[PDB]
Amino acid sequence: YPSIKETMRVQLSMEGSVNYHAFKCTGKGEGKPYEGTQSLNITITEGGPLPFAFDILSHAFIKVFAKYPKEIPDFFKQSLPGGFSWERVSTYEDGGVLSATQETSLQGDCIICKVKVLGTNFPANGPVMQKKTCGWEPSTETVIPRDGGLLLRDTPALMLADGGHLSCFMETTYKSKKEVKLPELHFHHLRMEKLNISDDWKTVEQHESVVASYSQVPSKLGHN
Amino acid sequence: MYPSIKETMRVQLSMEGSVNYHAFKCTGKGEGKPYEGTQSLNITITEGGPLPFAFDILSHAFIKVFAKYPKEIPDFFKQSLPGGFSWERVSTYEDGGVLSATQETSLQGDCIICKVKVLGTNFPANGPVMQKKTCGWEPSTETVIPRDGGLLLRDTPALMLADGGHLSCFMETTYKSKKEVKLPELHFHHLRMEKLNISDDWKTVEQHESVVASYSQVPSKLGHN
Amino acid sequence: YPSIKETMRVQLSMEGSVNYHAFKCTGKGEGKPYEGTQSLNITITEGGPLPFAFDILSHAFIKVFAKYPKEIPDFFKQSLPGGFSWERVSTYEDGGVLSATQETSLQGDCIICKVKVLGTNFPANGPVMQKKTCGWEPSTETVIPRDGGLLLRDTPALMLADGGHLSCFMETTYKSKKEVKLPELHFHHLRMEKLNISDDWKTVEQHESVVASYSQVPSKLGHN
Amino acid sequence: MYPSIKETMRVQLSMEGSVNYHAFKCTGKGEGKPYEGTQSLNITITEGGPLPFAFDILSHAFIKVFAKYPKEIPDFFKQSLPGGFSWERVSTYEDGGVLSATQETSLQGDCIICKVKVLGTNFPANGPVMQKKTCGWEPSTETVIPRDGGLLLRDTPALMLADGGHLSCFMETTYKSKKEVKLPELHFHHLRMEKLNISDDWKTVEQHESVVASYSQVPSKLGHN
Repeated sequence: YPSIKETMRVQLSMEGSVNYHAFKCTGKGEGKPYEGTQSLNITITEGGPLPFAFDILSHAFIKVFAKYPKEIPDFFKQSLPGGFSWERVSTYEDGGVLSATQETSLQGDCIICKVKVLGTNFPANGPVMQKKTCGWEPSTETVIPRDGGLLLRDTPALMLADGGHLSCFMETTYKSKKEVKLPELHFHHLRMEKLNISDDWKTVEQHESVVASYSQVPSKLGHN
Repeated sequence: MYPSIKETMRVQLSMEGSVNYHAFKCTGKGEGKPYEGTQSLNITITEGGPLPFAFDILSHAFIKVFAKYPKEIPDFFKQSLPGGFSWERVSTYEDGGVLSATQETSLQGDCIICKVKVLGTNFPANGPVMQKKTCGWEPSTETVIPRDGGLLLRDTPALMLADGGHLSCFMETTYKSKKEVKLPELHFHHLRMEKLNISDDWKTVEQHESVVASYSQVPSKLGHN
Repeated sequence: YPSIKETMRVQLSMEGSVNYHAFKCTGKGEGKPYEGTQSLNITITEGGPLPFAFDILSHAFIKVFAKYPKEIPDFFKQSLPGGFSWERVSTYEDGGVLSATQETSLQGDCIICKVKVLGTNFPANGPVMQKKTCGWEPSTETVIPRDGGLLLRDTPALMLADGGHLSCFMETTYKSKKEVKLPELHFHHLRMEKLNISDDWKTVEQHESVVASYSQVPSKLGHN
Repeated sequence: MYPSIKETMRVQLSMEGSVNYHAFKCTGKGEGKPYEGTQSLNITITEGGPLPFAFDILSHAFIKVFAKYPKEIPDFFKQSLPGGFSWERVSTYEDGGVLSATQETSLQGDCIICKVKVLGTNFPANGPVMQKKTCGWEPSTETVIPRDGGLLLRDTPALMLADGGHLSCFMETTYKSKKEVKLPELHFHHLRMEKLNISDDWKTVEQHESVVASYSQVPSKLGHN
């Protein structure tokens, strides 16, 4: 795809608040867009050590890094040169709601990301606010074409310190500055993991691998 | 090995309920391959005449015994079949509709008997469901989560519309076995449920389904499944 | 309104299931439709001891009994002779969902109610399934006119044994068999209370008072 | 009858945020009678030109200090003003849209200062909010619930539409006080919030609100409030 090299650089900035607590973050990283892998070194610049689980911000911290087959239009690689944006509502089973908005642009080999986050109504004595989470499980997101843009839906499961799971629903919208050849309905298979965390809980390395594809299960109706 | 579950198993199903003020009954006669993960069901609407709502909203309610499971992942449904198990579900549509369901699964001979109860409300009067503007479900992936000696299954299936778009719903399904069973770790079901035939008289519909259970095939840096 | 006396009788039948548990209930009672008051003696006829709190069934156990002012059309009293029906989704903050459908008809002075209920996804160790509820608080429901029928919305709070509250969102639809005159948007002010429970826990007396009204806070735009 | 709360108070407000990709900023100057439960706010959109979405979805975010409280019900908001308090809200619209908000309230002299932050997403691009076909909010009743040292307020307000119908949303708002405050028992807020004057350029909006707090009007047979 035009102006997308085998290895790309990432610059990220994030600001916002969760349950009365304001914070700011920055990200330095790289990855292989065609191989579908990426890494991000995240420093928390404002708001000290977070009083809530860092995990609830992980989804917000670039679908450019996604392995796409020849047969399926890659919305994200097409949209990058002209720029694109995404917005998300993440609704947790115990009451928490995390809203996010993001702008993505390209300057040379640098993918610059600007994120705004707003979270409210997280149970004060729940796993998120008490920092009793242990990273997300792998998941698969449904990519739905909707009027010029995309709508992505997922039900990711967050691992808990007690050995259980906290689930949330995700609804993500995508809008491109330029007009792009839309894909048919398909899936993203994700695995997002925290590799390293600094002692003071300020610096955290996050990795992600993404494979895009149609369903693996055969059709009786000749459908994808 | 599962002694009572053969290569081919037969299905006897009964459904009763109502959607948007309209009561109905359905019966199902089917067969499947539990280890291949394939099944077929011949559905006849016995009461409530021709349905005033899209049949597609009943399809998920019409048996996870027919799922291809790998050796390394415990099969809850095959383990639970002899003793009997039940499932319950809330399906929440993006435009207001909510469909509730409860089901009991038991085994008599090689016949898997299913008793389903359905209750749907608040579907918009001029929406695609109540105007029958739906064109079957897309394939989907369901997340299988162990909880409290049972299972919690979560999905975001997409329903194809006559206009060429999609109507999405959220599904949350609970599972309870009568006997204590060995619970699997978190994993996935990859599904494709298709109507092979819809009779012209609105009385009969053949429905097929293939299911594959698996962990994520995307590599882990933490050595996680 | 025709065929509606000062005092009317009630006959009710309920069937359904909550969290895998099938049950049946019957109701015998009376009330004053214009005074907006009613009493119902509920006997649990099938399903032995209920494993869930009886409180979650209380809303499903007759809007005919509502004190209506002259300036607001009474949908329920208009619809009663010809018959009307209602359907409801009650979504609890901790995951439980109770679905209901009901038919209302008149035979003489006897209001006949046929209810079916389907409840799922209630947390196994939550206050509902552990029966740690203590009746509902009073509430106020918003009556919204919508295409020949009604949509009613409420956010009722259920009192808990611990002293806190468990809240749910209610969305109730109404359809009349004969076309009636729809009101403008207004409110119901409700108080539904259990007055008595039998020693064998099979019989419970439930009382309800309802007052319909526009908002009592003054308008600057001359709006109701 | 409350410390630091005069019969008339002034309001200084700042708002910044975004709805459906569109960023904006707003300032507000106003006044009201706290004990009478009435207030007015003169709002100017300083950044983001004329909003491409309905102004109505911001109205709730634009001060519960202005609420008529009876003697027997503890006034959380008047108690919490001198030390300062904060609130946060999720507003979920029936057609998909979600508006998240956070706010900080403090007092300097007779000036109630408000810092608001808004984030709205997933509103239907062709829905009444994004196409600006709303006609102000109906009056409503909010449920005040005491919950762990603070408050939980729940509401289902109805937004009037241009076609003559309604668009409803669910409101869940939390309140946290800086200082420890005497909590009330469960009760209700009866609100009416109206736009009085709007400029032709859609930059300046005058908003008025009246609030009456009370227990339920309906008699009890159990002797409860």
